[PDB]
Amino acid sequence: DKKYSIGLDIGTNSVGWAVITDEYKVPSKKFKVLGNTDRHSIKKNLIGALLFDSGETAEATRLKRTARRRYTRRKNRICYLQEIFSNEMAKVDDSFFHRLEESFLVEEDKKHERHPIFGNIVDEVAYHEKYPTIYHLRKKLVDSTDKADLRLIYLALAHMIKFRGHFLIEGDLNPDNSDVDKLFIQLVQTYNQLFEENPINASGVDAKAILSARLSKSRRLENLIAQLPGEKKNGLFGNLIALSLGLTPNFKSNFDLAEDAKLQLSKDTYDDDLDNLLAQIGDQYADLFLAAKNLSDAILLSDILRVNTEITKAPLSASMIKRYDEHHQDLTLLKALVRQQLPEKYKEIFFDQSKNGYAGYIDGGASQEEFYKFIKPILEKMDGTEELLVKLNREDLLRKQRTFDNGSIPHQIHLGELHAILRRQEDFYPFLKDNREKIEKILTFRIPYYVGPLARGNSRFAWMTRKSEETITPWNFEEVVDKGASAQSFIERMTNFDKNLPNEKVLPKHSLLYEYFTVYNELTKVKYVTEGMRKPAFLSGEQKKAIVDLLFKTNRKVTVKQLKEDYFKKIECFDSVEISGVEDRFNASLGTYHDLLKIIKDKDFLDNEENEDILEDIVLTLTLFEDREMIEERLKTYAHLFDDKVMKQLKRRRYTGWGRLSRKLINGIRDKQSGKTILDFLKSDGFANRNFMQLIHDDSLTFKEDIQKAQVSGQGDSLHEHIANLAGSPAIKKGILQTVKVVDELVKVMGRHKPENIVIEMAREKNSRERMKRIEEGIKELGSQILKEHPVENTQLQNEKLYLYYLQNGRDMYVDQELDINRLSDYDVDHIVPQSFLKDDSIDNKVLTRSDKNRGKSDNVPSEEVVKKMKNYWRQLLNAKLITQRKFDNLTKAERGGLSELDKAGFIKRQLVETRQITKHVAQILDSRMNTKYDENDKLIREVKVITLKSKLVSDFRKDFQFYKVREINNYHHAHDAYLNAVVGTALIKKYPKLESEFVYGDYKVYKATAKYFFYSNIMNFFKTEITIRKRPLIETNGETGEIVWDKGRDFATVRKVLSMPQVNIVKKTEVQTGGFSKESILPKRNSDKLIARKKDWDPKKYGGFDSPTVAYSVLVVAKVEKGKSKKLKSVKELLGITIMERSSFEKNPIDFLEAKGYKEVKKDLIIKLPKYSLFELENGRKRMLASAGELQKGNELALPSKYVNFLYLASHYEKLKGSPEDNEQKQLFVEQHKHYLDEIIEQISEFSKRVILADANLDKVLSAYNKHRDKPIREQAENIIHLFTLTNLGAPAAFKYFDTTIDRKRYTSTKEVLDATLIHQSITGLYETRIDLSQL
RNA sequence: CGAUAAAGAUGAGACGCGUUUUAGAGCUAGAAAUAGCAAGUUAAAAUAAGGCUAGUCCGUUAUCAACUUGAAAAAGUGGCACCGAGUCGGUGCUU
DNA sequence: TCTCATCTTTATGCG
DNA sequence: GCTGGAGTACAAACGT
DNA sequence: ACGTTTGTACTCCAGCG
Repeated sequence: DKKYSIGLDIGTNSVGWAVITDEYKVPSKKFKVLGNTDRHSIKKNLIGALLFDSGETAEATRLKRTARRRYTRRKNRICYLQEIFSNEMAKVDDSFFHRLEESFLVEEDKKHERHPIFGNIVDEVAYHEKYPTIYHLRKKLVDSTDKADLRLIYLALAHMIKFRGHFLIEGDLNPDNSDVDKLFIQLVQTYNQLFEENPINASGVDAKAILSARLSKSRRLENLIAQLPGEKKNGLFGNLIALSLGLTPNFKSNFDLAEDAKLQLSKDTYDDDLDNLLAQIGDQYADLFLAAKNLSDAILLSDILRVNTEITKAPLSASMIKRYDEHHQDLTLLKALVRQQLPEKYKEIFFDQSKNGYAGYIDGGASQEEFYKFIKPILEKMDGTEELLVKLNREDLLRKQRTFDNGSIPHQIHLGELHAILRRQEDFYPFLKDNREKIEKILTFRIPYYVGPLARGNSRFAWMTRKSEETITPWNFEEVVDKGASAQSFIERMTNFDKNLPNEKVLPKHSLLYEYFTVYNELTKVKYVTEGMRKPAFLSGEQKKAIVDLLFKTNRKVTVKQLKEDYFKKIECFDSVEISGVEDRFNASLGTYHDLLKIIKDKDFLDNEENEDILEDIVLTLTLFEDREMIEERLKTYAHLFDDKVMKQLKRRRYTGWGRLSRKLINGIRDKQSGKTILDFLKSDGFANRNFMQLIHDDSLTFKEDIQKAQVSGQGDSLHEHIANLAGSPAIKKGILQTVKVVDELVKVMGRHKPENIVIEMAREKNSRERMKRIEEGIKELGSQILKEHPVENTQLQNEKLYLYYLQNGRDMYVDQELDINRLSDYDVDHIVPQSFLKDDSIDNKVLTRSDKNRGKSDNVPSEEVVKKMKNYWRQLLNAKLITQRKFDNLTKAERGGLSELDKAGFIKRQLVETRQITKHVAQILDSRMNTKYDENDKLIREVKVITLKSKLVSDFRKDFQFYKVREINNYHHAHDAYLNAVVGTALIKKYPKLESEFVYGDYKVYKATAKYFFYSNIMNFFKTEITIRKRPLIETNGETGEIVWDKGRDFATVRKVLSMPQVNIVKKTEVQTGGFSKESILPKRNSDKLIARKKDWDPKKYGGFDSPTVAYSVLVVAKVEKGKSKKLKSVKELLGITIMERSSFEKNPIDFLEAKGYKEVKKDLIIKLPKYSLFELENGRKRMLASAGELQKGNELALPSKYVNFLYLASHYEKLKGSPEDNEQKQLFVEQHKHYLDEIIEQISEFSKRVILADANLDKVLSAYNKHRDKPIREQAENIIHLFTLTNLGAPAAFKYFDTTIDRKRYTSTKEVLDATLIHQSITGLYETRIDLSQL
């Protein structure tokens, strides 16, 4: 019955907890120990931390699942092609598909001849000599007209089907036009034939170099416009050019039609939008857009084809043949020149596969970039190569055909080649003539993304209904799958359900019922006064209907002047009224009513009371689907109510948005007595005209009881399900769930007593590829040449200053000067908004500068002169995706107002109050689980108080008060942070019961800039004895009520004793592994038993396979094995690692699995399931953790005394120095006077290593390296000792560095010692324990 | 209040590689060892073993100390106080 | 590497 | 980058 | 006694865009 408190520190991979009393003391209790050990009771402290691995997102699993689906569908495509070809294939060569199936087999396992295509050596050699690549065969079958073998036709068609390319370009692509300059001249000719007043002159323009350039699309348009004499990118020619490159232009202002008419060629809606545009202006511009389409094809095809198209119908195959021919000729020339000029480095280039030469390029694993990097110095140190260097700098030297540039190849090229093959060979075999559309559909059947996995009720990711039960093929997909219902389910399964009625789906944001609801809701707020009335009054329902009918149906946006004039003056004959309750402009509007009035061109139809469900279905259709024909098939039902042009304008109309209020709420639920819905109470309420937010909270109305009945239904969810519903990363969700479980166990431990204080706090918590992509895109967008000035590497970007040099254009900001790369030390990183106001160390806030004083003022946002001068550079960098919109606003805030003292006071308060939403959610969960009972009038009795703090409080309490934290010593700092959070939170709510609404989650009512500035600058000043000098008393009082909120005489020793306290329950969370079976690398054949078979009948010694499996859990077994030739039963005890592949078979029957492994007469009751991170105690406190069935981890925590921790923090200069010169001078003097503490810390590390960290050679190397560097300054020695604490850390072993000397990790390949040790089962807090003595087994 | 921008989460539809085994008869001089020379660019198949519900589906996310009750979700199980502190110990009281 | 959809949260100015 | 698996070279406890 | 397996040191590798 003792009052206490709980402090929490929640992180992504660590949760800390502590129980404190009223006097800020951590209790200790005797906890009973279960098991067969001699120990029965252990004294443990109520402070500790839980450590776990970080939670992972489902993105990797989703990508793997999508890859599996794609592989299955590609195999099905090949199966469909084989099914088409099989009837004639059996007549030509019946074993052909069988030979192709068994190609991945050795000669001993093949049931047929080893030659896949022809089945004999001579024909295979002749085929490979005639067609060295498949593209030679594809070009031959497109071009030649003689009869070919059916095998060759199938091989070409299957190569096109298997590798069909992308579907990014929708429509038709014609490869017959490939000259950029010719169609650019044609476009200019058409423009001059149409426009005669201002013709475009484009003679002497290098069209091919400009339009097919390697920089960005927008910069390509800008470079064409800059060359163009007297033309504008917003002009008609500029719009046509931008449309040709594919950047979407706006044709509104060019033609003055008052609709956008945006045209994008890659979209299938372009044809209908161009039909609309032809209806707008006429058909005289159609040839102009046809020329623009042809020039767009010329741009998008000249990058990939790079070959003549007038001599063949297969430009891509001709391009690949050109690549093969150039590779052959330059290979011959390079071999000749190497043999002539450098004959010693011929074996390295052409025979050594380990090097990055041609042998490494072809046989080895070297890529194209690595081969160029190897061979370019060879060509430079040689004087007979110019064309090879020219091709190498053009990335066209010794090219392969299956490269990484094939990702930009459209499916139209492969489709055209397939169609050409089908057209050439249909007259000879009639079955391709009868099945031409079948094979073309097989190539061009992409499942719509709104129709998910074609499932039959056994999938969690499927939204798809079948019109008939039938096997879906590419040819009957349209007839079997109901596509409209599938797309409706696609949108509706991720749309929200409104909170008041959890089983009801929300309306679209642009619904007529929703806008009627909002308009009437705002109209209830309107109140009027005019002469003769003794009191303000509200508009009756007949009046409000009349106001909607005039003002909201006419205006689109009503203002109070309009309603006053027309309704009060024109109708009600009140010449002068004062209007209240609304702004000058109204917020609510009949937006979709006005859009439908514009489209339908009828007004009575939309006004009608009983047609409104039709228009709700109309706007539902316009919100759900984005594909044109889906929208078409839905308005075929309602088309006969409208005109065909009207229905087309409906077809092109869009609404993008969903509300958060359902339909049955607005007009479905009604009161028991009145029978009027909430919309009707907004329409007419007698005199009162009361509105929504109270109507869901009104005691007299039955809306509140129906809403609470709806919320109660379903009983909410479980704790895990409520946790997964939340926002944020899954790792923080794991942290919160472990926090809640820790709180529940802590409540159970104390004797089911709940504390009237819970203080929580939350941490704020690959990239390099994003960095390279961002810098490349920036230099392409703005035309920057910084990469061409000096190119750099990828691992070099990890340093902040080098990245910040390359991110900006070689300059520093606020001044127009270039700066140089070599001067690393003399340049510094600056923050745009100063560090004193806000904390933001990201690149979004940081700037690298050479002189920070040119910012105008030292502590403010950059001066308005700097804004007015650098604004053009800021705008052009914003358009180049190198700064953010937030960065733009932060730079341009000076012209927009700068920093007000209100804004500075906000940037002072923001470090103290936690406004993060996830912390509010955690506080709500803990408040709901702790405070449960209700009292009279149904109010929640807040027996447990949940306080939320930010890390600034605890960090300042550590920094000001010599409670320093060093993270590299041990994980005790997590529990220490939790304890300090508890102390600070309870002290703050004891001293200031007025800041409860700011610091406590709850329903409270307690709440200019300068007083706020001093308040939130000085909230922690009651902890320190001297202010600034002000001498506050040693014993602090709450004020207006007498309690001891802080006692500087004795509480300080209590906090220091809790921080200097050796036993802290550090628990590493025991987990069973979830993940993939093995490493994803397929390694070649070798005679090892550690290789895993890729299929059942693929022996790894003959086919290769996977190597390194992941152990799910280790299993302890006591059994007898066969030993010697006599096969004698020898008793053994062992750990066997059950992998994820083996886990299902093991849990199905452990005895059969162990008998298959070799162990005999195993005991089912003696099998102990040991997951990863299980704890074993051996002797002298040496505790080991289980990493696998062959490797152990170190689990032991070095309880280094707090004086050494403080000395290490002050000596190493953590976070540089931020304090008064007297204070840091005194700290430096203290560090100087205690240099023997280094030797004492080395003694502590050596003794703790010799007791539990059995690494003799590593410790000897550590001591030798320490003795080498005793003359170094104390700061460097302290930093290197902080590095030295990696040896004694709890967890997996890792390498660390002492100055220049490095020490590799001491690892274990044996787990034999823990088999005769005490196995410890630890609860989540670690207080409740179970010890199993494994030596008794 | 809508709005703008960015980030994150979730789900679907697609590409291009990469790896692996096989196919693409390597020649000459030697007893072999090996040396010299020729050639190299492509294709098939697999791309988590696999499973049953047999779908052009699913299989790498989240949850997970021990014991007991369990169909599971989960529920239940473990005195207190004081003096101390090198991973927790001792003393007293009581069930 | 690309296309599409939904949701939430934070930062940016109005009132 | 992390840290567990795998290979190699070799000396040392250890069982037939 | 001699084999032999085990304990130790050291190196290398990890599917991507």
